[PDB]
Amino acid sequence: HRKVLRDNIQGITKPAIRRLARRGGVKRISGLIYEETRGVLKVFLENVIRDAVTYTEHAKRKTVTAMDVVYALKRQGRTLYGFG
Amino acid sequence: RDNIQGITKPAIRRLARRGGVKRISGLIYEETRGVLKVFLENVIRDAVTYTEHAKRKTVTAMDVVYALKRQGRTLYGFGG
Amino acid sequence: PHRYRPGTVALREIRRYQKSTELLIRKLPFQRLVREIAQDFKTDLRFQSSAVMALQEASEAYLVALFEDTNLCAIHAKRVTIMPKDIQLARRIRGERA
Amino acid sequence: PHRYRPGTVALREIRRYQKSTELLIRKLPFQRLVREIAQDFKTDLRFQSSAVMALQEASEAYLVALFEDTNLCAIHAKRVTIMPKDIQLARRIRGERA
Amino acid sequence: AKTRSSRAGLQFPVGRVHRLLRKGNYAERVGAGAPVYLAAVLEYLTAEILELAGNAARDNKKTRIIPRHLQLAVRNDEELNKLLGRVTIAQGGVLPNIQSVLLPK
Amino acid sequence: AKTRSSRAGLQFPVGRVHRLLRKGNYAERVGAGAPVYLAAVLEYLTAEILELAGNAARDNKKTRIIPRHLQLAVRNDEELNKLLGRVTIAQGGVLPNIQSVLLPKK
Amino acid sequence: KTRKESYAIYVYKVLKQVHPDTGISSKAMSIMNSFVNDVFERIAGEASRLAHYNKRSTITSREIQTAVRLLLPGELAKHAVSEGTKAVTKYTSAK
Amino acid sequence: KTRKESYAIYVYKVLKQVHPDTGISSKAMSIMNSFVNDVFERIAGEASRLAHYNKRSTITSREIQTAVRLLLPGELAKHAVSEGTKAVTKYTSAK
DNA sequence: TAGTTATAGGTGGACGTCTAAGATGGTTTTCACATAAACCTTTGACGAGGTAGTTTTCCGATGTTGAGGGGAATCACGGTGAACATGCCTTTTGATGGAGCAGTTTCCAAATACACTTTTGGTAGAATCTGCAGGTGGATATTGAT
DNA sequence: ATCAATATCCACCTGCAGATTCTACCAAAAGTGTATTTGGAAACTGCTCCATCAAAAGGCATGTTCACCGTGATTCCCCTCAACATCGGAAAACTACCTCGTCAAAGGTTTATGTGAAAACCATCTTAGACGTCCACCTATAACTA
Repeated sequence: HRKVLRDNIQGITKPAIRRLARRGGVKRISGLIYEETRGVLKVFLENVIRDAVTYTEHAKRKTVTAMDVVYALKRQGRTLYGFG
Repeated sequence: RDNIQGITKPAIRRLARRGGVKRISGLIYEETRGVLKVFLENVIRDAVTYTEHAKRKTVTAMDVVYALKRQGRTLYGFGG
Repeated sequence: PHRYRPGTVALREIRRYQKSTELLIRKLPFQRLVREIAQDFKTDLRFQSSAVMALQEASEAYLVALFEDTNLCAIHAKRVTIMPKDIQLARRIRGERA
Repeated sequence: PHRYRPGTVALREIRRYQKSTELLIRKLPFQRLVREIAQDFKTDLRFQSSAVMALQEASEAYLVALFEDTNLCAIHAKRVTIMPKDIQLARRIRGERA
Repeated sequence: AKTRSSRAGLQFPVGRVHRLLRKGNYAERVGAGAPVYLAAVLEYLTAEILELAGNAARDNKKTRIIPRHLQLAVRNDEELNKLLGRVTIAQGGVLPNIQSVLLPK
Repeated sequence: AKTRSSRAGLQFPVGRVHRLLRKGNYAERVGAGAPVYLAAVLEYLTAEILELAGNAARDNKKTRIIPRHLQLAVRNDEELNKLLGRVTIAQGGVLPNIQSVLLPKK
Repeated sequence: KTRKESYAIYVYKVLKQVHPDTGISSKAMSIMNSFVNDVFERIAGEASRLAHYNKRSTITSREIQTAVRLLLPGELAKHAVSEGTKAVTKYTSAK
Repeated sequence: KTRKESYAIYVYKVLKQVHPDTGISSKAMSIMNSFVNDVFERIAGEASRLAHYNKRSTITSREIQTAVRLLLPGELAKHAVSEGTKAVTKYTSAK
């Protein structure tokens, strides 16, 4: 089993980035953006997942539940609706 | 009557300087006063809501702080 | 030969994407990025399908929401193009980079 | 006759005030503004001496902080002077005008 | 026997709330009228959204209220939008709003 | 009799915390080691600030740690500043920091 | 069996009440469910805190009020607060 | 009598344990006290919540841990979580 | 560059509140033995479901080639804010008469805590829905060149 | 100033899935009713601390007038937007397959719920008394022209 993970952060496609950007009401997008973005996203995710897992860990569980993810987002002040 | 104008234009710029401020417009001083009012309103509103609830007629420091906490302005140094 | 003007088929999308609700990242490339950041953080773990999507919904929403704020930072500087300088500011006031 | 250059004894203040901790509003005009807004909200109310300053400390520290963020907004527009346009952007991104 | 909800003319479970305030360690002692009061606040707010949701679902020519409708409601509404400030709705989309600086000539 | 604080080598009131977690409706049932654990976390953090506060008070040539010193500590420090993000200190002042865009010419 | 009691039953009741000819996606219902919950916690605790602040050892309808009056924006607070005292006072009379 | 319990007595103890030739203001003491108070509340609820999440009917040192790991930033969490498990193990042994 | 305005400071002696050592009274906790009540560590075991693994399909991604036009780069020079003044209203910096509101001791109820005793939920378990989720034209705007 | 001509709504209509909509049944809760439990809101009552009005620095308040920074454009240099070409790789079925997270038991702690008896720690300040304000007096670092 198992395979390793390499630049999945680069797996967040430049178009997927601009699609998200357009939805913000965005007309002109620099080439430098796409990296910066990825950075921010990573940071975001890191911070969330960190707290998210801290719960999974505490539950004495090895599977990350939706609740864990949400209780983490709540903590973050990103209150999420639609996953219990 | 215009105690909001009692917040002196110099007192405003003194506070501004502390922010690292070099150039200040004449229009600012009004805008500022506005924002301050809004701030105060919002705080005092909630602050009094506590005083009122306590069945008290005197606004305590605690009331002021519990309000600031609610606001997400957590204050330290008044028994807070 | 028919050609749309530069910065005018741009708007098509805006109007198009602002109206829809689907997620603008592919599930799978996202999938990996999550599993990576989590494994290269806490080894041999598992994610309920939902817990993955719940993250993506959130992640996407965040960035769109950030872009909004970013856009205004371009528009403020007379400009019309998003560049790192704007996001820096955007985050800076938001409080995460201050 | 001597004359200080424009926007340059300005700095002397910034440094001086950034070094000091004290309240930059006289208690009494503020005292007047507080008591006003409270009665203009609920008839005949008293205030702990502490409670008034407590609020002022809060009030200032906020403006203080706001201005800091307003500062950067100006500088981002390739500008040097703070204006309503900045505070707007500052408060809108902060989320109190958003 | 009569449901405590009907004793206040409510659709929301007054008994449930009374239990849910115990099973939350909110206080040593829960009131008798508080689970009633609250159950109504919640009822009101639920109905208040649903109200704005229905119309949203109707403007977009549908029967069933879907996520987007709830967002189109909340975000287009003044007060709910403030209440649900730090809140994100799953599959919510966004209010179409382009800046009046990027528009053509 | 021995103070529960000294049973953990702490200066902070382990018994007080045990009572304070009951008188807060935090849970139906408080632990026995939890009031101890927490009392220490608090102890550590207190001392951690005081540490940075002392030096601040010393750099500014004084004996007694005043508010400004606490702010000069917290805001100059990386992590505390993050922890006390939404927090304002009474008579705190601010870190002197002018933008490197407003500074003179030469 | 697992049993995870929700609200969908009541949210449906108060939907049919305003709009008798309108359905609702389970996804939307979930959002809706996360709401009534989110709202609950918000008020409950804000009021839980109150008793404590006031050295009061009992949660009361009076507590809910001030929590509601704090947490809820303008007209919405007014409208909610009203209906609260309204259902309560009905429960007091119709015992 | 009024009786208004603070922490100042202990705050000073640990102050002289880090700098024996250094004092404090009364106004700075109030800030310091508000800290230990806020920080108390912070982790506390966080952990109070954690029991409920995981359906546990009792707060334990364990709930404090994960709570600290959550509330506290990077290195300061590590250093805290330490002294915690430390003072704890000293109490268990020297019982 | 050398000034000479402006206090960057800058370094040391008494009053002065206002640290903090003390003590004294508690006195309110804090501890420290009681006793089952019950909250939690296994500990099987059974499946959900989450990982991986395989495949076929087409649906976005990438990687060019232009080049319109947005970003900045500097000028005209308008004209908007910062100095450097005295002009003094008013905010400090001090007394002092009672509304409030804490600290006391209380029956009055207004919730806890149980025993059963019917329901209102709630999955589940299908049981049939029947709303809207794409499929191929199709009339219809509005760009962007004739 | 009128014609190409994508891509927009949008018109139906295939059909496919995700609602409700019965029909229970465990059956968890919720509710009915009664003693017990105590938290409260009840009425007193002695004062802390809140608002009264008034002596003299402190700093607010325009005034004058000049020095740079945008309610001016304009240029133009190269940024990244727009087709389009072309597969790589996401998606969208199913197939194992076995890893781990729940339902139920089941003592084994681990905790709470009484209260005598000493042990901090806080009103209560009481009283030394000590760091710091508060500025003299001249250093003395920058500054905007001599």
